[PDB]
Amino acid sequence: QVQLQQPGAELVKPGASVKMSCKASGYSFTSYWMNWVKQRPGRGLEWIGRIDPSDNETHYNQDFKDKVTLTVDKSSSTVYIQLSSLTSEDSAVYYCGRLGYVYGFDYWGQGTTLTVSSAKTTAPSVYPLAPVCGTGSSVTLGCLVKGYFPEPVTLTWNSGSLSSGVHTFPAVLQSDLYTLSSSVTVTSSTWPSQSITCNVAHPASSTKVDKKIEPR
Amino acid sequence: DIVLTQSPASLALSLGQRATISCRASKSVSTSGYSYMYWYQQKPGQPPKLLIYLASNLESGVPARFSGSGSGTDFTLNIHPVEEEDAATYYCQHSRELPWTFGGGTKLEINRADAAPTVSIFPPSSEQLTSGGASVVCFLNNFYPKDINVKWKIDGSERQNGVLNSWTDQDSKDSTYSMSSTLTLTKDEYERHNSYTCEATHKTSTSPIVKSFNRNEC
Amino acid sequence: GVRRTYTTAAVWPAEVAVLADAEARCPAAVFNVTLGEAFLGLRVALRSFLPLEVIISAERMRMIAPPGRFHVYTLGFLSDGAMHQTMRDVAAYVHESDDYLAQLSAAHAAALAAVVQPGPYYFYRAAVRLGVAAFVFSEAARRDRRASAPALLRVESDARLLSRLLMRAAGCPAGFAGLFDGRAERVPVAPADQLRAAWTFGEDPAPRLDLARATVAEAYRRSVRGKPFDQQALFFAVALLLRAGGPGDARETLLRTTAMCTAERAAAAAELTRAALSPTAAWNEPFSLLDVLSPCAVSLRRDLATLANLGAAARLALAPAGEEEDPVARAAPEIPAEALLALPLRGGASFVFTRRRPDCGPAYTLGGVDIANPLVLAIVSNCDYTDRMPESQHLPATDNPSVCVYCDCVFVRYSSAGTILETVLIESKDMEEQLMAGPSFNPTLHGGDVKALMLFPNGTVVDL
Ligand SMILES: *[C@@H]1O[C@H](CO)[C@@H](O[C@@H]2O[C@H](CO)[C@@H](O)[C@H](O)[C@H]2NC(C)=O)[C@H](O)[C@H]1NC(C)=O
Ligand SMILES: *[C@@H]1O[C@H](CO)[C@@H](O[C@@H]2O[C@H](CO)[C@@H](O)[C@H](O)[C@H]2NC(C)=O)[C@H](O)[C@H]1NC(C)=O
Ligand SMILES: *[C@@H]1O[C@H](CO)[C@@H](O[C@@H]2O[C@H](CO)[C@@H](O)[C@H](O)[C@H]2NC(C)=O)[C@H](O)[C@H]1NC(C)=O
Repeated sequence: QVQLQQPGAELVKPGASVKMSCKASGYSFTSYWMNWVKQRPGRGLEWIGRIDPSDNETHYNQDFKDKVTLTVDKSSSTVYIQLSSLTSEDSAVYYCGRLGYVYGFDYWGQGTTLTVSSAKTTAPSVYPLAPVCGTGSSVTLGCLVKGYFPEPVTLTWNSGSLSSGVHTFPAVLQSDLYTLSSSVTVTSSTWPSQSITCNVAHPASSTKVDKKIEPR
Repeated sequence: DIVLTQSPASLALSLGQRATISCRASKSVSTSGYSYMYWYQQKPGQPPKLLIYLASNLESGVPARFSGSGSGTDFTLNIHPVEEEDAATYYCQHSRELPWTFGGGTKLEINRADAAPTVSIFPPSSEQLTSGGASVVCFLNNFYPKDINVKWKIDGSERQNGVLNSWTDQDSKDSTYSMSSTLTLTKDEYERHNSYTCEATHKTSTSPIVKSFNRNEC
Repeated sequence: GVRRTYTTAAVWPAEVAVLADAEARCPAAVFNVTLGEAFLGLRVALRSFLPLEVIISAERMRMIAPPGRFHVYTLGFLSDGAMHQTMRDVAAYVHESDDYLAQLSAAHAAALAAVVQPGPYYFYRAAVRLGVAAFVFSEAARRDRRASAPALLRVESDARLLSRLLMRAAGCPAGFAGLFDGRAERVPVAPADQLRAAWTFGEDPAPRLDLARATVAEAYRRSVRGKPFDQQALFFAVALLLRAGGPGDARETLLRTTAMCTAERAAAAAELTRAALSPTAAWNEPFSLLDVLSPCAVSLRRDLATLANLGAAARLALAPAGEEEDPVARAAPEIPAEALLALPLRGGASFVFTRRRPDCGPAYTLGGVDIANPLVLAIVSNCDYTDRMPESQHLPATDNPSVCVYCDCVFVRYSSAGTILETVLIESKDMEEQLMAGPSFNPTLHGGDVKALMLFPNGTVVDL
């Protein structure tokens, strides 16, 4: 399987530089160009440039020529993008995308969320939300992810095995910290008889926390 | 620079109907028998996925309901019949010459039957109360249409301050919407009151859906 | 004494939960693979040789006693010499790696030895290696069936490919029709496996034609700029184009694979073969027999060697696993057996390089070449008595009026040793531009031992 692996997050101060990475596997690394694509919250897609890992040949979008440098490490199968003199205009998701021989982007990384900010990394508080004391054919449980910085978090239920009946709400920024929540709905025969656990990963703080939902 | 213009910016359709999305290029993207035109699907929190390459070729593993056509400056993406999982944003893209660019996006939404929200209220967790905080969480799940209002009441008085709302994108399985409403108080404020209420008002009922708890009597 | 046949039956003493089986069979050879839960039953036989029957089990059968992970059983008329050998060798193969991809690398290298030097030892060893590769995959896949579902295509297609090449080296028309039966065609196909899948299941080529053409076109554009290209994706693109290319696709494809098979690339394929066939070969870096076959054995460069069997094997491999059987010969029937290299033309014609000049045909004897290794360039068009040599001319214009004069021309480099070094198709104005400048192939860099020709869709000039 073709995989493009990108770190989830980079938190960098205004005026500094950043280097984001894309580790490629599952294909001949030097046989394909690698693209970079910028996406700002709730906006469209901008193509930055591409690099040929075989000989370091680059094509840049002229809007990014002074901002951006693409490099490769053949020995680690890694493509890098470097950005200089960072501003809040640079905060975005940065995708790597492999160029197919048809010249479309056939494989994509998950994207690195770049946050340009002078604020510090804050790991989330993760709270189990169990129902009120006192019951129908189904049960809603929740998970509260409070007071983290920067974006993103990844939330799963039962390590990803519980995927249906799940609503994960987008993060809201309140007083320089993010809060997200998730609900899961199961049958009354399923919970608490079978275990339901909320898992929350915050890549910027390298934290992975599990909270079992226990009856109140 | 080649500018790609998509129309419409947004499309709402019922299951089973035809979605037509246009992409107009400012200059031709066709050269030597090929059109350097690509279509992508993107769902929130995911990278774009290639659907169509070279104007008209379906990518591997893409359902046959998707098709592309066009040449030169004028291009179309068709979806027929539309299904629930087709609710997404769609982008055209060219690789004709520097710079490579994307269209502005077309958001596709599904029109379906009315559905009442399922309402659930959650007192602060004991872990949060230990830390000095108190969030009250209310979920309004699987409703249609997306228009809804939520009201918090504390001991029968409406509370507006400290309320944060969040909304999911249209669900890929049943085409409904969901909403989280979170009331944040200090542990001290929380413990000064007994009755906490979340009320959902939605067109499916003349009467709001009321979920409550008493801080004391479990 | 009354003449009777002595027949022994041996019954495996546990029932097998059968997962997959495959057999290829003709009067010359038989090859059967049976996969079960923690079980491989493999039978290989070549006409006029003793059959080999081997069982690999995770379980050890109770043996009568005086008062690795797997167990190998051999059934047959092996005396102690071959019996001790076979048991030890088969066990060494299965325990070499728990990684099915490393086992598949070893299976490809063993099949390569069998195609290059056909014979009973290499045929039986490669049949065993393919069976152990499929067994190690099946054992890992058994555990997580949802995670393994994307890796099934590679094993299935290679089982079809390797069994076909092995059965032909043994004198049989066909390999396995399928091993993991019904399973692989139901699995979603990843973009990186689209061309391989189209070959494996003999799919309608029409939705994958633009992809195959672009793969070939881009592989060539990279090659000529000194960039590596995906030679495995190239193999499957060529396979599709030679089976159902539009008008002129097969011809354009073979010009490009010939151009990609440089003398240097051909020597790299021979070095890779040597490294794969080494008794100390390691599988840390993955090996596919497609890495030797593409571009060179799917090209019209016939000459290089002790591996002329490679061309015939690749031409056989090109047929899908779902008129002339050879799709390369089908694309250009005018090309003779004595052609060192051919460059297909429009109108059922081709340029052809040979050591000896053709009888009753227009031909050029090439200048500045060793008399013992000569180069004759002829046009083969479906009687001329004249002694021709190529006209010395320089390159005019050198102006760029958006008109490509050297487009569809082939730039050829040859040495005084009588080897065709390079064969560069000038396909774009970009290439025509680089031809006038000072890419890499056509600008000067090499000494006064290399000559250059321009081949037109008509006649021949010697540059400069
Ligand atoms: C292509 O780029 C790389 C990296 O930018 C060059 O290789 C070296 O990079 C390593 C680690 O990344 C350093 O340790 C070296 O000092 C570099 N060595 C040299 C001699 O430059 C690489 O040379 C480039 N190659 C081409 C052909 O352009
Ligand atoms: C490959 O060999 C196996 C084992 O001999 C074949 O499966 C057996 O087939 C016989 C008939 O010849 C059955 O009665 C047995 O029940 C089978 N045994 C098992 C363990 O499956 C299989 O048919 C062969 N495959 C092909 C394609 O010919
Ligand atoms: C076909 O053959 C002729 C033989 O002379 C080629 O030569 C060109 O001939 C014209 C005649 O007016 C000249 O203007 C050009 O300068 C010649 N070119 C070269 C490189 O000598 C001609 O190129 C061939 N045509 C094609 C289309 O292959």
